[PDB]
Amino acid sequence: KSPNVLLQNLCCRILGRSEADVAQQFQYAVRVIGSNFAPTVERDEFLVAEKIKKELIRQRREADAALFSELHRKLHSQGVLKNKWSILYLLLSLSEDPRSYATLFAQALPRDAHST
Amino acid sequence: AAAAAANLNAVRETMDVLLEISRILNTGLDMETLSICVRLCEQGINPEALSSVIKELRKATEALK
Amino acid sequence: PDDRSWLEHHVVHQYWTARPSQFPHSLHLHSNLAAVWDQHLYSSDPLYVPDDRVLVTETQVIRETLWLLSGVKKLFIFQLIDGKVTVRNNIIVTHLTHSCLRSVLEQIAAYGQVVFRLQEFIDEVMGPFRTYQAFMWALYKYFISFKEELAEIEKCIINTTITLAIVVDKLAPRLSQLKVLHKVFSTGVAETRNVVRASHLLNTLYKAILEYD
Amino acid sequence: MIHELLLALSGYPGSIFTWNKRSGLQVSQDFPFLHPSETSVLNRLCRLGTDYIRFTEFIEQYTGGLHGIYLRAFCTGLDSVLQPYRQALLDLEQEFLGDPHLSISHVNYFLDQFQLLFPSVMVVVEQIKSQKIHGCQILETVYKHSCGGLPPVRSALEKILAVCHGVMYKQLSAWMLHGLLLDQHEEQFSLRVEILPSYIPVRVAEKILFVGESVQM
Amino acid sequence: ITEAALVRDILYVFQGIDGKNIKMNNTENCYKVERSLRDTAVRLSELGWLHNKIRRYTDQRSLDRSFGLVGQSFCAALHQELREYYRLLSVLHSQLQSLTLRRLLVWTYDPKIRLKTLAALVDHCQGRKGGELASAVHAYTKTGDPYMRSLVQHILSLVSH
Amino acid sequence: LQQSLELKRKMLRDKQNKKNSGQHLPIFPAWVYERPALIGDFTALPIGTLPLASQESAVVEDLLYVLVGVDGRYVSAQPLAGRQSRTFLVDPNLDLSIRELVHRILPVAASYSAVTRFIEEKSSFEYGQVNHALAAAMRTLVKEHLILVSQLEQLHRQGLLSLQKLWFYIQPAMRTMDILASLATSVDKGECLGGSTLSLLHDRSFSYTGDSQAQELCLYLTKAASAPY
Amino acid sequence: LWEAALTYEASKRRCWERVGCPP
Repeated sequence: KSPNVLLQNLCCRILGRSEADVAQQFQYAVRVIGSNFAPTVERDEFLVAEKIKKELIRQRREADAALFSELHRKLHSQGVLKNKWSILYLLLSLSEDPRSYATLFAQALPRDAHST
Repeated sequence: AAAAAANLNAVRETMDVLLEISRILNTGLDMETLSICVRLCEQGINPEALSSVIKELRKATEALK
Repeated sequence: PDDRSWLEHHVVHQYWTARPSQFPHSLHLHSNLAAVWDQHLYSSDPLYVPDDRVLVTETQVIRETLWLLSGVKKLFIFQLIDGKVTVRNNIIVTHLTHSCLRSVLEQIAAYGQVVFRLQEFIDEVMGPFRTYQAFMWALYKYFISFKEELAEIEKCIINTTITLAIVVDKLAPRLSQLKVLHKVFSTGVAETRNVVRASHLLNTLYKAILEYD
Repeated sequence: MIHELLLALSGYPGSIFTWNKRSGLQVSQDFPFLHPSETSVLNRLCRLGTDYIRFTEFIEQYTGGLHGIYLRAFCTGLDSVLQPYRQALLDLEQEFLGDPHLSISHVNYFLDQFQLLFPSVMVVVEQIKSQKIHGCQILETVYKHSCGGLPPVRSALEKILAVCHGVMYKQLSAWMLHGLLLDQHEEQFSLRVEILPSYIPVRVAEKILFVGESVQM
Repeated sequence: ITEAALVRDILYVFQGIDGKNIKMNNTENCYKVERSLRDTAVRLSELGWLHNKIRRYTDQRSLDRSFGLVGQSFCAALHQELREYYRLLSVLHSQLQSLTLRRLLVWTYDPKIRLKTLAALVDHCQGRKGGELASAVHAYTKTGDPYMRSLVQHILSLVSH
Repeated sequence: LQQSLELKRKMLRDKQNKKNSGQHLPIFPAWVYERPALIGDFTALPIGTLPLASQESAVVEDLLYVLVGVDGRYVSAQPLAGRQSRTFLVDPNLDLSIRELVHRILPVAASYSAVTRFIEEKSSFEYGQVNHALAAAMRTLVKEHLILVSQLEQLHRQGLLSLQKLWFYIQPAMRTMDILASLATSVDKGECLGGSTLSLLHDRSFSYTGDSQAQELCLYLTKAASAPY
Repeated sequence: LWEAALTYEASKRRCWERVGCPP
């Protein structure tokens, strides 16, 4: 869609309240997502797969860590998506326990060795 | 055509896979909202911005609970 | 055109009359196995005169079988040899290697002969004894309930997916019950007086119940 | 290919795999586009289907020597252990319908619990074939192996034993209520002591005999 | 020689089934090749080297009945662990149709420990049954690594049942 | 080398003599020790006559092989493997400028071999559950090292890595590995076990109490090693 | 557009002659 109204679609998804019932949260989101919408980082679904494994190992379900490995195979079998990194990194960002340190764990390049 | 309807078939499969990935990691978002998040991730987007918004709109109904 | 094309669309009648059918599909080995096996043979140098197979699809072959199995006779596939159904050798779908095929259709054809012979027993009654009529009436009361399920399956071929491995397991509680009739009737078809011809028939049944009491 | 197996595992020999009494279902067919190590995988897989064919022969002939209704209780229990092997043939097809490709290793993997089940029931069937049971002595040679050491074949034979007790409760229902003889022809008059199970104590079997005999008088 | 053949060969020697240009020549030394990539092969082929030993012993004692209910109980646990090792491999096969993740070193690293420990456990219970065997696996549950404590504890839950 | 087996046998005698109801201590089978593929670290045309920016690609590739403990193409790993000593020899077809920087990259590989030897030797059943758990927690850091090098492999495959990027990339992990190898040498030198390898860790926790690169390692390893005690 | 279309029903007619979700 067009990215400006597509945010309001999310805002009306979570709370069903109208876009005339609140206008500050919506303004706060046009504040936050714009100038942080286009990546300034280098993409890697590899590295994110290798921490999705590390998340599901941390929940100590090893078969489901192998179930994601098959679902990730299916994702490449179709080939209908271009940016396969983003959504998985998103779903990884929203991770939660159904039932430390991270700066010594791999993160991507912030473009401090590559600039155009 | 038919091969243009088979692309939409390979999207409807792919979304079922994305929903399974969503449930084995446990989000509080369902399929209807998740599809909008998939729309957003198609244009390319950073979740350091998006996760704050989701944990805020779920915090904007604790005083309207 | 204009009639032949519209037939070709709606009616199925072309894999056994002029222009034998060609089935395009998903190719690559998982259901393209017949073509791989043919190419393997052709590489292996027979060398010439390829095996005549006319290429019928599978779901159809299921329909033709269920018609044969229900108890109506005279279908083009599965020729007689003395009144005995035997497998026809032009059948191939896109896999099934043509040898396991020729065994599995033979097995089901062996079960079809069992019901064929009973319908033959009955068909010579329509072109007295009064025990033979009661016999036939019992067979028919069984037969119609058997035929009803098969007839239902035939609609559901158009519907889901239906294959050989499903219909074999589904017909397991019937193909159990046919095997006993093949043994009971085999002494009821083997013999002059109407009093020994009645006693010998009643006695088979009276023995068969006490057999598994 | 993935219905070729689903008949090769079933009771149909095919041109690819050659069944033999020397060594059954040996893959002798080679393709240039196969890795040469797939044949060893195929041997490990063909172990399954060879066992199934063997079982099917033995069921087919049945249902002093080997006679009686007792083997027609054993074969019926052997139907029951094979029953979830037919359902587990259907599940493979159901997976195959959607997935674009699958590898042989997953099927090999999933049906590993019947690489325990099948040879350890093969021992039981061969022991019952080489010897002759005409008494109630099927219960011994199943109960010899019901102690077991491998957990799937421990419950498999439990199926068969429950079936054979179901056959025994026809003999011991006509006997104990009607006092009838010829509930089955073997091979006053009482049960032959030689063919009686020893894990049934002999005193209890005598008590059974007295209860049956009283109805005659 | 191209990489794609090498990937295929190494993909089979995890099972303990030979490749095409990697074959098992000696059965006490590792698989020997029929240049840096060739050096990578020797550390991955030890997994199948251990597999063949442990699989050869647990194949034969499982169909042994003068080895006792205990010991067949050991073999059942071992065999269940062999299963979880094939479950990972099936995915790796299907994921072709590069696919080298340091030639899968990070993947193979976690079963690598799981092979050493089971190869240790089969020799300590050599020719044993009953409480004598069960003591010899209770010898290994005096350990501090949680992964090893779990790997022993799972088997031990079965063997003393 | 051969020196490990000595100490192991003496400690085996000590624990066999001390407990008299404790029968049958386990050790690892013989092939665990004899085979050289249970550790992680142990013709071609001259590159010099080529253009420079292809030589750089080749030395990137070879160096990258060496970091994880496998030989490159114009670099040989020296067949010493002595005490904690380990050197590597780059072949003389390379200009000096690249050579010095490559030498500067080499200490993290020796500081990888020092850790790797430790994790095997101090996980035997003579050093007890605290050395077990400690080597098992350094194993986690070995795995995360592998995690990093795997992603950089993919980046070089797409033609987007060079020596100056790589030198910069590996700087924060270099410190971590140096601290870990020094800790390994320290525990081995005193042959610490029991609570003496909880006093040394107590000391090192004060010793590096800055940077958050090194203080979190010590704090994690201390909590990890002290649980069986 | 795509997820707007995506609220449709897909085919349940399947065949054994194709394995890539036969329509």
